[PDB]
Amino acid sequence: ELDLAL
Amino acid sequence: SETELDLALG
Amino acid sequence: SETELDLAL
Amino acid sequence: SETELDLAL
Amino acid sequence: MSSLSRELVFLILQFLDEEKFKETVHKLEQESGFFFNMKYFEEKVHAGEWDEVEKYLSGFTKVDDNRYSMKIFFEIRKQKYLEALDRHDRAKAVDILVKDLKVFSTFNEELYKEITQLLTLENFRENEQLSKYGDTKSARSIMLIELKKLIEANPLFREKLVFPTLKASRLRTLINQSLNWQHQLCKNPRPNPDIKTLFTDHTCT
Amino acid sequence: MSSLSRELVFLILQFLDEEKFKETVHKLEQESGFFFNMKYFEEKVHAGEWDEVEKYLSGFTKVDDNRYSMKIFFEIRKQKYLEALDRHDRAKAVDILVKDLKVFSTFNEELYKEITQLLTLENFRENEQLSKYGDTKSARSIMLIELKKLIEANPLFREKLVFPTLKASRLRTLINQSLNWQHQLCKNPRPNPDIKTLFTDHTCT
Amino acid sequence: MSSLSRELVFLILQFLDEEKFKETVHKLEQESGFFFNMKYFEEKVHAGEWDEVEKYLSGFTKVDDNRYSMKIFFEIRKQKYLEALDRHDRAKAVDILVKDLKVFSTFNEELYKEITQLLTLENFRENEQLSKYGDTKSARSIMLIELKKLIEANPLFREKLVFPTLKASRLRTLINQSLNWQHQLCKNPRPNPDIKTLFTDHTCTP
Amino acid sequence: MSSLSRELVFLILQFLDEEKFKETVHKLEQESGFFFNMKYFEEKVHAGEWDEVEKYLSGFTKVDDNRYSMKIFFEIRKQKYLEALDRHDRAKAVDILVKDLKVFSTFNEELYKEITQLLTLENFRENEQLSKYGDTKSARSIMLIELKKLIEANPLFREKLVFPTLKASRLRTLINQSLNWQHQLCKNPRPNPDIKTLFTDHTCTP
Ligand SMILES: [Zn+2]
Ligand SMILES: [Zn+2]
Ligand SMILES: [Zn+2]
Ligand SMILES: [Zn+2]
Repeated sequence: ELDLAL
Repeated sequence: SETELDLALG
Repeated sequence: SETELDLAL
Repeated sequence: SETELDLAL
Repeated sequence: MSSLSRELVFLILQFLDEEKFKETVHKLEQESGFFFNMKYFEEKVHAGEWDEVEKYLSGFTKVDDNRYSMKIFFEIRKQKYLEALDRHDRAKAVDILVKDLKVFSTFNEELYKEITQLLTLENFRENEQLSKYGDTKSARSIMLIELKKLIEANPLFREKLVFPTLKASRLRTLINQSLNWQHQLCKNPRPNPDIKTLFTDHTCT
Repeated sequence: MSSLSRELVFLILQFLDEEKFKETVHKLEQESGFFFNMKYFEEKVHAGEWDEVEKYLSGFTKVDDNRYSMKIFFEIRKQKYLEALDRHDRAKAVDILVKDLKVFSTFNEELYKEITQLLTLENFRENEQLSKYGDTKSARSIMLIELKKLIEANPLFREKLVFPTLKASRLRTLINQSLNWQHQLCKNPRPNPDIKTLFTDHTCT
Repeated sequence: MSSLSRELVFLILQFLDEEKFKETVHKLEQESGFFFNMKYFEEKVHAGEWDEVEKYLSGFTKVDDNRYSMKIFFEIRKQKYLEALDRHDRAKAVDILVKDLKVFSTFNEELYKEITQLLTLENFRENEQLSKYGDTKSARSIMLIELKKLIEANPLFREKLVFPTLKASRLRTLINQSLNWQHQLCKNPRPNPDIKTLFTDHTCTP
Repeated sequence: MSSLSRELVFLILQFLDEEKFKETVHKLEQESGFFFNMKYFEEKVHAGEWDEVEKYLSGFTKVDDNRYSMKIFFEIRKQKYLEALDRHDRAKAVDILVKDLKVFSTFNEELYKEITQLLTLENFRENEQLSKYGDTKSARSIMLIELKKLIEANPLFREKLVFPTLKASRLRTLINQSLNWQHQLCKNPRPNPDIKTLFTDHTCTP
């Protein structure tokens, strides 16, 4: 969800 | 005096 | 003779 | 002071 | 209070739109920060105008205000970076990586490192997570759908996304009322008052 | 008196300026083309923001509309070109030469050629017509003076350079009157009511 | 006399070619200036290796030595320039125009101006003199034909275009004779004789 | 006694050096692979001519031939990369990283990544291993001392570092002997015999 990744 | 309306390098 | 030795486009 | 094949900075 | 004046901005927005001053409308949305225009935002993202996208956003939120808005900027700048790689402009890609994406490194180092290493691949589609990115056009569209949701969920945008609905030319209607109030104060009114300006109050005599 | 709309734009301009929406003001000036803001123009010329300068001008005149507006654009793009040469960015200089200055060739073909040939000089000040130039800050200032005269004489700006003069917040003043007109018609009134909104007319009950 | 040492260079050229050291052959050609290799020149021109072309030529003639050699360099640099325009690298095109072509402006002011103005064309083939150019492959070939003629007529190449004709491995043959002459001054050798090195003269005992 | 060809190359090297054909000397060293010229190598490294350094080296070894030569190339391409960062030409720095440094990732994955990440620093001296770095002049000198040792220890260079020592112009001396051997087979001489050419054997006739 709010996670920062590719 | 009349403005310069010309197009040159000046 | 024929080779033109002159520079141009 | 002997072989350094160390591949690094 | 100013919540009334805040409404005035909205009236002006409608007026501007009706006179078809399009750029002025979006500058006012941005600078007032009262209304975020999705349709416009989407249009600019699809066009890849990133400078304007970030400029318009900067009227509403900064990068670190909350996790929603932080992910929003990150996604935008990531896509920016990938497109640079895709046209094989490595000069720009590294410029983006340092100017735009570095701020996110502090919070997660490892992702920044992994993003950095994409520079060295033949095609970033060699990375398995990005293996599915098949178009500039398609990626933008996919990412856009993601952004809409992030924005709608963002607490700072949550009450800013729906334009109030008014009859046409609400401001022109109000202006007209101000003229009626002016004339009703006239001693000696002609039943047909001819109004010279909006700049100073009308009078008769 | 003549256009309700034109007058109303002026009121909005004043409102926007008071609320310090700087960008919105000038987009509206530009898009409406009702008022050309000299102060803004000078500021932007001094800053060398050429893209915006040309954009602002574009709300008023096109490049070939008349000899005045033609010299204005020529001077600006010439200056743009010289600054590029001066910083030795020949990639940009040629780009400017092709994109911006080629249009003037139609008139003085030879002049265009002469300007083109400046590329091959060590320093364009080697050309005797440009021998008095330098540095950038000074050239801009000298040119600005000339631009002002050209603008002031241009038929398309000539009636557009003076802002009407109004009491502060004339727009807010009128808005107030529309509320007075609304409330004075409701029966039967409270002495001092609360305003529900500007979106729909107030009444009492 | 150099009428000798010059011949020695040719023998070395043959040796080098036989040992297939290609790059060394052409550096020796260039630095000695004794032999101009057309086949090599054409090959580099076709490849558009312009830096090597000018470097190789520079072993033989400078730009202003005579009208032939001046047209040679002019034609080469012109093509260099056109290719830069054609790949739309205008930064490089101006660099060529200033570094390489400016030398010609002094005696042709007008031509330099005309060449400069090609920068502003959408496509330089809009110029009526250049209206015939396509494509990089073909332009090079046409220009090369011209270059050959220019070089062949150039007095500075006049004794340099034909390789002497020699038996195979002449230098190796000569060296072998030196060993024979060394040994025929010797003392009581058997017909062995054991030759240790070329580095110092042979002797039989010790 | 072993290789005529090989020995002859050295004589030619000496001749070339005496005639001051500098570039030809080093192409021949390179293409023959018989002699690695330390002095030349150091000179080119100090000057930072990297394309040429790698080119010269390639006459003696490929990048992956052994750990010594692999360290040599690695060091050189590393320095190339650092200098690109240092002049802030990040476009070139990335180009080096992909073309030149990627080959080393196979054996070392993490190190390649670590080197990659130097791109994102204000200054690569922020890395503690590199905190010691510059100037450019000094870094080159440091790295060179190391390279010298790597070359001296490398099995492919180890027997190629010492030039034979010869009387000046040994080749010219030998050439003369061949003329003397040619003439001694003459029946019989001109009073002072006259030699026209090296290209075909001399003989004596009135
Ligand atoms: Zn009235
Ligand atoms: Zn009321
Ligand atoms: Zn003997
Ligand atoms: Zn004889």
